[PDB]
Parts: sequence; C-alpha cells; structure tokens
Amino acid sequence: TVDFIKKQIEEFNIGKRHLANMMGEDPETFTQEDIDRAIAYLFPSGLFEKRARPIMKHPEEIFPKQRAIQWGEDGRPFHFLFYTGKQSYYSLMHDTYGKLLDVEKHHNQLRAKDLLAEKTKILKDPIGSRWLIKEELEEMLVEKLSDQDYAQFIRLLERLSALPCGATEEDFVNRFRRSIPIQSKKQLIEPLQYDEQGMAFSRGEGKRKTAKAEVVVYGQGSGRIDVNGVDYLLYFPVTQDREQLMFPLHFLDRLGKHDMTCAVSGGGRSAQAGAVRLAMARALCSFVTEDEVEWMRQAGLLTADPRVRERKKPGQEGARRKFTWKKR
Amino acid sequence: SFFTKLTADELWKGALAESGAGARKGRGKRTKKKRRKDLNRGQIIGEGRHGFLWPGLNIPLMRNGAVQTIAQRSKEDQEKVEADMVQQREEWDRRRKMKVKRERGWSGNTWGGVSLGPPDPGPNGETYDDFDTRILEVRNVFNMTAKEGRKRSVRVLVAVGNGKGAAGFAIGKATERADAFRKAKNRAVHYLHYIERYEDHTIYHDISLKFKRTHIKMKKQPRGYGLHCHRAIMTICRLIGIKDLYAKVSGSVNMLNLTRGLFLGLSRQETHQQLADKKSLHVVEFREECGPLPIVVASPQGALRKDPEPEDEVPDITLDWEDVKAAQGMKRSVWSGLKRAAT
Amino acid sequence: KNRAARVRVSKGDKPVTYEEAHAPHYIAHRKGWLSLHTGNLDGEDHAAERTVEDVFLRKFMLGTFPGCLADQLVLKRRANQLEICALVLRQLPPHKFYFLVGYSETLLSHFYKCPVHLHLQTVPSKVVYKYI
Amino acid sequence: HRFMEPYLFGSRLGQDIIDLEQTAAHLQLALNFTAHVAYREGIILFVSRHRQFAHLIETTARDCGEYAHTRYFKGGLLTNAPLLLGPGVRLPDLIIFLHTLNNVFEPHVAVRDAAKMNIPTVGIVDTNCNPALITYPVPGNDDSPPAVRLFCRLFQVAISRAKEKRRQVEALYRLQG
Amino acid sequence: SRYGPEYKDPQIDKEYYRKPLAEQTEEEKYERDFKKTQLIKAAPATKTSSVFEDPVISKFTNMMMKGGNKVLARSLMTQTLEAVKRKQFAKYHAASAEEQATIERNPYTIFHQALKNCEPVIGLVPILKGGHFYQVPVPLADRRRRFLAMKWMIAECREKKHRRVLMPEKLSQELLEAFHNQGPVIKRKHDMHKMAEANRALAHYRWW
RNA sequence: UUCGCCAGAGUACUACUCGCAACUGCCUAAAACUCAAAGGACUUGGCGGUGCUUCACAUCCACCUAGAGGAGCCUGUUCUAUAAUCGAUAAACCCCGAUAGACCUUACCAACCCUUGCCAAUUCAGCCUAUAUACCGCCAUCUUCAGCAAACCCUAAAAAGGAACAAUAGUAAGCACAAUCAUAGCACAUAAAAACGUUAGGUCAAGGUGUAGCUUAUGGGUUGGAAAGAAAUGGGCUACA
Ligand SMILES: [Mg+2]
Ligand SMILES: [Mg+2]
Ligand SMILES: [Mg+2]
Ligand SMILES: [Mg+2]
Ligand SMILES: [Mg+2]
Ligand SMILES: [Mg+2]
Ligand SMILES: [Mg+2]
Ligand SMILES: [Mg+2]
Ligand SMILES: [Mg+2]
Ligand SMILES: [Mg+2]
Ligand SMILES: [Mg+2]
Ligand SMILES: [Mg+2]
Ligand SMILES: [Mg+2]
Ligand SMILES: [Mg+2]
Ligand SMILES: [Mg+2]
Ligand SMILES: [Mg+2]
Ligand SMILES: [Mg+2]
Ligand SMILES: [Mg+2]
Ligand SMILES: [Mg+2]
Ligand SMILES: [Mg+2]
Ligand SMILES: [Mg+2]
Ligand SMILES: [Mg+2]
Ligand SMILES: [Mg+2]
Ligand SMILES: [Mg+2]
Ligand SMILES: [Mg+2]
Ligand SMILES: [Mg+2]
Ligand SMILES: [Mg+2]
Ligand SMILES: [Mg+2]
Ligand SMILES: [Mg+2]
Ligand SMILES: [Mg+2]
Ligand SMILES: [Mg+2]
Repeated sequence: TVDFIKKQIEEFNIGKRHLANMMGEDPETFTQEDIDRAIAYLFPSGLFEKRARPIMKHPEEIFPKQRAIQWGEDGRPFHFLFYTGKQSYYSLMHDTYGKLLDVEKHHNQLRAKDLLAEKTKILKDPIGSRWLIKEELEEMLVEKLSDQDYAQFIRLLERLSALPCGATEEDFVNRFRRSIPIQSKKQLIEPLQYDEQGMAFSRGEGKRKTAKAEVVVYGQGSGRIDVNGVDYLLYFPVTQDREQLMFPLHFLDRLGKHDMTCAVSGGGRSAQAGAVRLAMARALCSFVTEDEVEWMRQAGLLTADPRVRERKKPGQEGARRKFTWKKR
Repeated sequence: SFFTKLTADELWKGALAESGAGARKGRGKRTKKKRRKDLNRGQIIGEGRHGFLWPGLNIPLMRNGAVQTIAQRSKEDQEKVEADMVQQREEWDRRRKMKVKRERGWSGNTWGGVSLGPPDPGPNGETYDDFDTRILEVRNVFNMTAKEGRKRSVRVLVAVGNGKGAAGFAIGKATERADAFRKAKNRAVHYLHYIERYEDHTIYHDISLKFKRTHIKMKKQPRGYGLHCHRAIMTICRLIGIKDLYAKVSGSVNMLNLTRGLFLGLSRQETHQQLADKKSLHVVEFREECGPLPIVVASPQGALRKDPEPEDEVPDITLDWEDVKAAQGMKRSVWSGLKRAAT
Repeated sequence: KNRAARVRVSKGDKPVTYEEAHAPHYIAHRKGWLSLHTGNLDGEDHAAERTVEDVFLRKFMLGTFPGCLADQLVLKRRANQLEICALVLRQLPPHKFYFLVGYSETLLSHFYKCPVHLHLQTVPSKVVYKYI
Repeated sequence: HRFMEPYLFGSRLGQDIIDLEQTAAHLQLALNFTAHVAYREGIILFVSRHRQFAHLIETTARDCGEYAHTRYFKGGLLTNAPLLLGPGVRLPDLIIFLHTLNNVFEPHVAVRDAAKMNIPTVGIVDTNCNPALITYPVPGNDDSPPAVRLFCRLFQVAISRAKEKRRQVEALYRLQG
Repeated sequence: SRYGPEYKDPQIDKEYYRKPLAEQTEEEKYERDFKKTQLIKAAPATKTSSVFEDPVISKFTNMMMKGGNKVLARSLMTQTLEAVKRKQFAKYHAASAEEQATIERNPYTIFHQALKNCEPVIGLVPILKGGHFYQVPVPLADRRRRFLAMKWMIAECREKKHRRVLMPEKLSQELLEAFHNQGPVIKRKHDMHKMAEANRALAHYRWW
C-alpha cells in the first residue's frame, strides 16, 4: 500500500487547496486548525462520537504505520534479524545490549586506569520523566508488541541507566523518556476586589444537590449573614443549617470579622445550606493566607459534593429497590 | 393493506425456517429439502399484466426517427407473452428437479474411492494437474461441548497420487464436509512418499508387515495378476502406479492404520540395486517362461566380491501357515477363486 | 438478547453495510437518522403524517427500483419540498434510470401535493464496511 | 547420549572426551558445505538458544551478512512461514546450529523443522545432543566460551572467503565477455 | 460511591492544623498529604467544627432517627438533654450540701458514662456444628460494643414505655438508671454476660 | 523347549454326574432359553454431601435498616358457578399482554340479516381456525461469565490437544470483553452494551407467514348480555399510634 498513501497525499493536497479557495483564506497560511474548522462548518454532523464526524487530515495520521518491505527482488531479507519474528524489537534489544556491554567495558577500563569522571544522570524527578508505555513503544516500532518483552526492555533500560552513563548513551536513553503533566492540585485564588469605594470585597460560587449559591463577602464589616434579603436566623430555623454556615467561619476564626450576603436557589433546606457553605468557603480564600486555604481544602470546604440523586431504573422502585422477587 | 407487506428476503427467511430452533440440536433432518426461488429472475421491469409498452422500459425510445407514444399490446400478443413466461417457469423447474448421480467409488451411498479432483495450487504457483486424489474414509466425529452438547465434525481421509510412484495421504477434519475435503486435499501434497515399483507394475519383493494391530501381506505378481487386493489398497496402488499386486489384510481393518502400514511397507522396500550394493554380488533374475536364462537385473557397482555366499542346506525362513496351505492346496475356501470384475 | 435492527454475525463471510453494522443504540452516537424533518421536535405537530409518508416512500421506492437499491433512502424535508437521496447499483441503463426518475418525480409530486426532488448515486456494488 | 558413543574417544574420570580426528573430519566437510552455500547465494541462518553467547552470535551473523536466531523460536516459523513471516518468503537455504539443545535441555524445534522442510543443517553437537536429524554434525564442545568463539570465527571467515571469491569470479566473468 | 478510591477522609479538628510546629512526626505526614495530589471528600452536613457536638451524640441521634426526620431526631435529643439537666438540677437543689459535691449535672458526661456502663464486654456468635447452633462466647470490637449499648437502650425505650409517656421523658429516666447501674439495659447486659459464662465451655468451637 | 488354560454375553463360582472324615460343603462342570451385542483402554464435557488455594460486598455467615406471611381495601391469579374469550401460568407467571374492559374496544355467547361480500380485476375476497414442536420479526435466563470463531501449522495419529517469559508449537482476520459514547468539565457511579449457544422458554392474538383446514361459513354486520363468590393465594395502599 505504498503507492496508495502517496496518491492519497496528492489528493489531500489538492483538496486542501480547494478548501482554502472555497473558504476564502490564503492557502499558504491554511493549517489544520483551519481545515477542521472549515470541515465542521461545511459538514456539520452532530454526533456524540468525535471519531464518527467528518475529518480530512494528512494520510499519515489517518492510515496506520504500514510495514516496510523486508526483502529485495531476489528474496533475501534486508535486516539480519528478519527470521526472529520481531526484527525491530529484537534489533533494538541487541543494540541496547551492545551499548550496555560497551559501557561496561569502558567503565572497567576507566576503573583500571583509576579515573572517575561520570556522574549519576538517572535521577530525573524534578524533570518529571517516565518510561514509555506499551502503546508508545508500538507507535515507534511498527510491529506489534507484548507485555513480557516490554517488561524485559524496560528492565534492561533501567540496568543500562544504573551504570555510569556515557556521552552517546544518555541521548539514546532519553528518547524513551516522556514528560508528565503538573500534578499540582492548588486552586486559583481570586484577587481582592474594590468596587464602589468598598474595601475587602470578594465573591464565591457553590453548588450542591441542585442548589446554586452566590455569596459576596466584605472583610471590613461585622459578622452577619443576609440571605435572600432576610437574616440567616429566619431563613434557616434548623440549627444544623446554621451550623453549616458556622463551619467555615469557625475554622478560620472569622466569626465577627466579615459580613456576607448570599443568594441561593434550588434544592431543599440542607441542599441550600451546603451550597452556601461551599460558596462561603470558596469566597473566604481571598481573605486568608495560602497556609489555611490548604487546611480548608483538606478539611473538605473547597471541594464539591458529587452526591446527586440517581435516576430511577425501569422495573425498579427507587433505582436500587427491586420488586418483590418470588422464588416460586 | 399495503403497509402490511414485507420484503421477499424476510418472507423467504420466515418461510424456509432456516434459522429455526428445532433444527439446531438435531431434531430436524426429517424433511431435508430446502429450496429458495428468486422471483425476480425473469421478470422484466417494464412488462405488466395490462401489456403497456413504455417507451423507456419495453420498446426502444426512438423508432423510425420519431418518438413512440404510450401503446398497449393486443390480447393475442399478451397471451403469447404470458405463455412464454409460463414456459420459462417449467423450463427452470426442469433444470431444478434434475439431480446428477454422485460417484460410486466403492458403493452407491459412500464416499470411499470417489474422485475429488486435483489439489489446489500452492502459494508459490506450483500446479498439481497430473495429481489425482481419492477419498478413503468419511466419518462423522462427535464431541461433547459444555453449551451445545454434541459437536459433529466430519473427518476425511484423502490420498493423492500421480501414477508415477509419488503418493501420499492426509486427514482433514472440519465442521463442513466440503471444508474437510479441501483441508485434506491441501494437506496431502505436503506428505508425499515415493514407491519403488519393479518394472513400474509390481513391487520388488514380497512384504509382510505388522503395524499397530493390522497385518499386511503383499506378494509380487506377474503382468497377468492385476490388483487383487483390498478395495482401498487397490485404489492406493492405482494412484501410485502399481498395476499388478496381491495383498491380504488380517487383523484390524482400520482404514487409517491400513493406509499408514501400507505406506510404511512400500517405503521400506529394498531395491535390486540396493541389494546388489549391500551384498557385492550380481542379482540374477530367473524368469519361469524364459527357461534357465540368467537374466541380470541389477549390477553390483564397485568392488565385486569373489567369495560366494554361504549356501545353507536348510533355510531358516519364517514361513506363514496361510502361504503353506495355499502352496499345498489346502485352501478349500469358496471365496478364494471367485470370478471378479476387472481393475 | 437484543435483536432489533441487529444483523447476526455469520462465520465471517457475509458483507454488511455501515448502517447495518451499527446497533440501534449507536443512533446519534456513530450513525445518524435516515430521515430528517421538523415533526419530531418539541413544540411542533404533524409527525404521524410525515412518518406514514416516509414509510410509503420506502415501500414504493423498494418496488420502483427492485434489486438495484444499495442501502436505505435519505428523506430530507426542507420547506415544503421533499428531497429523496438514494444509492443505486449500476445494473440498469441510464436510459431506463432517467425514465424511472422522471416517472417518480411527477407521480410522487401529484400524490403528495408537494414538490419532490429525486437524486440517485450510482455505485459499482454495495459498499462493505465490516468483514466481507 | 546413546548416539554419541561412536563420536567419543573415551571417558576421563566420569567426563567423556570427544576425539578430535573425527571432529576435524566432520568440520572440514561442514565448512566446505557452508562455503559452497554462501558462494551459491544461499540464505544462512545461525540458530542457537543459549543465554550466554547470544550477542556474540548476533554480531557474527551481522558481520557475515547472514541471518541469526537466538531468541525464543516461534512454533510455526519454518512450517507456517507464509503466515508467520509474510505473503511470499524465501526460506533459509542453510541452518547452522551453534547449540542443539535449548534452555529446557530438549532438542530444538528448528532441528526438526529443517528436516521437515528439506533444509540442510550443519550443527555443533555436544555429548548430550541428538545428531540423527542433523545433515552435518560436528562433534565438539558448545559450552566453553573459547570453543564457541572458535566455531564462530571459523564460520565467519568461511562466509567472508566464499563471498569474496564469488565477487572475484563475477569480476572475471565480466571480463570474459 | 461517587467518590473514587483516591479520595481521602477530611480532617475536621482545627487544633490539628493550628499548631503543626509542636511536633515533627505529624509534619512528615501532613507535608506529603497534599504532595501526592490526594483529593478530599466533601465534609458531611452532620459533622462540623463546633465544640458542643460529639460523635457519640451524633451516632445516637442517627440511630434514633426514623426514616429521614433528622430535625425530629435532633429535637428529641435536645429535649432529652434538657430533661436530664432539669432532673439533675431538681435533685441538686433538693439535696443537702454533701451530696452537691457528688451529684453531676452535665448531661454529656453522664450520657457517656451510662453508655460505657451499658457497654457489653463479650458477646455471643451462633456457630453451626453437628447440625446445631451453639452460642459461642466471643470478644467484641469497640464499635460493636458501643452500637449494642446504644441499640439496647433505644429498643427498650421505644417499646417498654406507656403511650402517654414521651420519648425524651422515658430516655431521661433510663439514662439516669443506666448511669446509676440500675436500668433494664444493665440487666440485659448482665443476662448476656451470664449466658456467656454458661457457654464458656463451648469457646473452643471458635476458630479465630 | 515345554505344561496348564482360552471358541460372544447372560443363564452359570448353575442343574445333572464322579470323587472327597466334607451332608446349608468342595472340585470338575452343561443345556434350554433371550439379545446383537457383551467387554478392555482412551478423549472432551458434565457432575462430585473429594481435597487443597483465592473469593462472595447487598452476599453465605458473623451483623444493620425497612417489609411480606396477622386486619381492611385495591388488583392479578387457582378454584366452584353461568351461554359467555384467549395466552402467560419454576427461577425467567401472578397491577403479566393491558402506558388500561358500559356500546366500540372484544377475538366470548344468545337472538336476528348478507353471502364474488373493503380493493381496478381475479373458479375470487375474507378466517383472532390448528401448529410458537416450521418461522421471521421482538424478548426472558445463564449474563457485567468471557468466551465464540474463519484461515493456517504441529503431534511416532490426531476421539482430541496446542502452555512454561531466564519460554518447552504455536501464528491468528473477525465477533465478544475492554476502550469510546450519554447523564453537556474531569474522576467515580449510573445508564447503555453483553458474542456463539442452553431452556423445541414466551409470542400464529403487534404484523406477515410454510403446512393442514372453512367458503349460503371456522366469513361479514345489528341488538342484548358476558354474572357471582363456598374458598385459597401473589403484589401493593392504609394503618394497628
Ligand atoms: Mg423508596
Ligand atoms: Mg444405492
Ligand atoms: Mg470388522
Ligand atoms: Mg553442551
Ligand atoms: Mg454360551
Ligand atoms: Mg466358591
Ligand atoms: Mg456348586
Ligand atoms: Mg439479601
Ligand atoms: Mg408499610
Ligand atoms: Mg404483614
Ligand atoms: Mg395481609
Ligand atoms: Mg384469563
Ligand atoms: Mg394456557
Ligand atoms: Mg420457565
Ligand atoms: Mg356488542
Ligand atoms: Mg363488550
Ligand atoms: Mg371469527
Ligand atoms: Mg419455542
Ligand atoms: Mg479472552
Ligand atoms: Mg486441534
Ligand atoms: Mg483473533
Ligand atoms: Mg463525560
Ligand atoms: Mg468507567
Ligand atoms: Mg443494563
Ligand atoms: Mg463495554
Ligand atoms: Mg414450548
Ligand atoms: Mg405457550
Ligand atoms: Mg395470523
Ligand atoms: Mg392460537
Ligand atoms: Mg385476594
Ligand atoms: Mg409486578
């Protein structure tokens, strides 16, 4: 299928030129972020699966990596490990073992000469380097891979890295390394806002069990809550609901140092109490140092409550309660 | 009423009950007659009951340089056309009802000895056109499965041979009989034996072989004793190229064991040239009808030993009682000298 | 076991189309609807009339083009004019194809009191998506 | 092994001793056959299942330009070649065994597959090997590193000489016409 | 169930975070608690940072709650505490000077002491051996003992009272009787202990 | 090189003889009669109140909560009773076909009328007549179990099986599983999906149907009735505070 992909490349180039001409943009500056945008407009297919939508990419992404020819016209295989089944993986293993042996002999000679110039280049914790996954290795090597052979390759790579690294060995071992994303879970702290000559003004939002609450906090007033135009004592007759309001302020010892006005809609009494508690906790982050906001998030004030009522299932009573199952 | 109709595919699928639940485990096979007729075989899309000849479907669009108007056939023409259409129905039914008789290798209702055609060509392009194959045994093999229960699979023994001394055998097992035939044919060519045939009509010497539990006694025969052997050994020898042979099978008559033993015995033959090489003596044939003429068949190439072999006054040969009875004329069985058909 | 709009898997030699290879639970996920109209919206009406017209069109076209139809028709309803898109095997001559399309464009129009458009795409054979 | 008795010189306090006269006699024929196969443009595969000299065998095959197999030998490799290797693949014309026995102390799969597929096999056999199916058995030691290196270098130089002489013969053939 | 296995239980104690510098062993754990990107579940509505709430009181209220009337259960608990406080105050004022230094009026401590007094020491497990069930004596876990202590009192006060008598009124008397080691809950605990002492010879049937 | 035995199985370590300190005894030892088999070994499933490891997360127990079986009512069945439908009727039926019965629905019955009787026509229409043990269409159960399976290859033959990662004959498209998708952000959960087959499982009464039966009738229309509870039982509501 070597010629088929080549023909598809020319057809894709011609189609890209035509798409640029019909869309009105410069074909020279036409890129994939414009190709997909124009496709989504010309063929607006509304489907839940993204892969089912129309797509026009370069053939190298659409078609998978096709295996190259292995033997010439005379039938003689090119690579010397063709009859091993996996001529790419086994060649890689052979090269890795040869480099390991070269490193070992060079280190033995250096120790005989009583010289130590190498360093430990295996600790990549600050960089955030990891080993290749099976899919990543199968992307590099066109042939299919297994689990045991992948484990052997990883365990040989770590053996090679555990030895005094050479000059050309480090770059070879680095191409099998992948960077990981930031695992920091620190939330964004809203800056203090000053609106209408008002100092220490902040806003927060919360949601819990179909209840939306928006709370504005002023850091210069006394401690009181105004909910929906009425005081919290009147709006929450139940003491537990008022304890929900007290939970964030008591954790920060800011009972009588902030004035809060809340607007909460939806849900019941407890759902509204939870929503306003979450909104107040998220809004108080601006008035507190970075040390206690983490304490609040560890105490469970800055995290949402995904506990939502499950939909009732057909043939059941309450999405869990089954009907009376008669054995006979 | 029009919305209540369905398609012909569903109508036939429901009428034939091909995917019925009673024909799965084996409750069927009572009425084994499944026939589906395509109703759109000889129906012209333009023809109809009223006999209108549309310019775009029935008649050519332009005739005599002008356009044709909507016309209708006469009653006699419609009768002629419908008579031809009816005649086509019985013409097709005549072909459908006719069944060609199957091959009778050994009997009218068996697959033993029937011809299966030349084997399929190999991947590299080699074609086996001179090779002919025969089926020796077809057996329905059943296996017990956890879900279905009995699992019927057909196992077929198939022997290939070209008539020039090259032949082989194989076993193909598959769910379908045709698939088993194909698997056996495609696998027989990979295991081919070469049989040394004396004068290309008989074997060099008599062989008495004892397989697992089957005893095979084969004796060399002249040009006038053509293939007086078992009904399967005759087919195997016909495929190999042997035209004259006498073989007796005693003990178990298992087809696979018989075939394996026959092939082993034919492969373990000792050629006259091999005997001459191993004995360093001339091999001389004394033909009965050629008198005392010392015909030499094999020459001991190499060092010809001048020391004569030790002439034993009493040979200690492991004789056979059946052969002794045959030589002494004690074989009074009525089945030994029966007149049979030709090879 | 679910059996609605589901073609059972054979030994591995039957040809299936893209629409046939997808179960009905994949509708609007991997495959779309064969017909589009405004009758199946929230605040709209006249849905039964559209459904019966669509099914009559299916049954009429199946007999109109026997044996040469590749897959299910596409019935687009857009501002009082009805478009019917079909995929047909190139078994019939274009002389007969034009006769059939000219016949249908007027028959359906006069039967449903609305303008219709008929579009046919000729294919050498049925397109195979899964194992064939 | 019972079939190694004719190939043994004797036993020196429990350890069997392999005679070297027959070793050299077999090795001359083996090297001549390998050189002729290389000269006639034949595919030569060095097979050995032994986790001590795998890298050495791979390097020797790379230097020779011939192919090597020192990893786990798959089941239908030589037999089901059209499905294991590719649509149409040319099987090796010579198989050279550097270790007849595998890691499980059993006869190798290829030593039987080559006989099944009619592929000539030159093989180094120790006192515990089975030379019945090997076309050219060489009675020697396959456990000593110098012993392995000696055979590897002998086959390396045989292949190099065969290829160089083939090239010289072709160069002369070019001037012949 | 919506929370994944990576979610960790929150810490509500404010003094745990107020002084992290007083010890170094807790520092090594609380510094890596957030480093591993450990997600924390939402704090339950029942549990808060208030100093006047107790987990034992919350558990007892949850056990007394019928259906989902948490407000009614909380009102019953508050009324029971008020009743025990007033009954203790009445006896404090009716007693002389020497008894005032011994009688306790705090409801929380007397509730905890009554629960501990009615907590069983060992329980019985039915083990099937030879086709018959034997009540093998067995040591009980702390949570099981506390749950049994609460459940016995709740079951006794729900059924062994008159219709006119209210739940807080019955519970106030029962708490005092349990605190003074005179209640039917204590009698039931003694009965269980005597049954265990009778079946002690069958303790070899246990295999754990 | 010899001796003692073996001629289908049951009859039969039997009957009838001889011999024996044995007298319900031992040795030797048939026949009538019945069958086309009787037997030894092996493969794969299934099973095991066999044994050894790992499990059960609403599942078995150790344990938690709320109910049924007690009362009334509603409703569905099994029974008696009428001229008065039918099917389901172990898990997988029992507020099930029916997200639904005063006429119609309604296929049931009694009284009465019409017989090329819906359609352009048809020695034709029409049948809720039988067969779900002939079907398609749709589902139930194993079943949130993972296996099914085309093309090959191997076994000192092959019924069948095909594995050792420091690897011992296994490659394998595909369908399953998984992933993805939806519950408009992730994760979880739910939903959805769940192949090949087992139960000749349910459905000729959603609809058409192969076969066998009706045609002044098993077809088509109108009116009136299709009760009732001696009794038992399933599932729910109300409570017994
Ligand atoms: Mg509920
Ligand atoms: Mg016959
Ligand atoms: Mg026989
Ligand atoms: Mg050795
Ligand atoms: Mg007898
Ligand atoms: Mg006896
Ligand atoms: Mg006796
Ligand atoms: Mg349960
Ligand atoms: Mg209740
Ligand atoms: Mg009850
Ligand atoms: Mg009741
Ligand atoms: Mg009924
Ligand atoms: Mg019934
Ligand atoms: Mg059932
Ligand atoms: Mg009526
Ligand atoms: Mg009625
Ligand atoms: Mg009727
Ligand atoms: Mg059925
Ligand atoms: Mg699997
Ligand atoms: Mg097999
Ligand atoms: Mg596969
Ligand atoms: Mg999502
Ligand atoms: Mg998931
Ligand atoms: Mg589901
Ligand atoms: Mg899935
Ligand atoms: Mg049935
Ligand atoms: Mg039924
Ligand atoms: Mg019907
Ligand atoms: Mg019926
Ligand atoms: Mg009842
Ligand atoms: Mg129900």
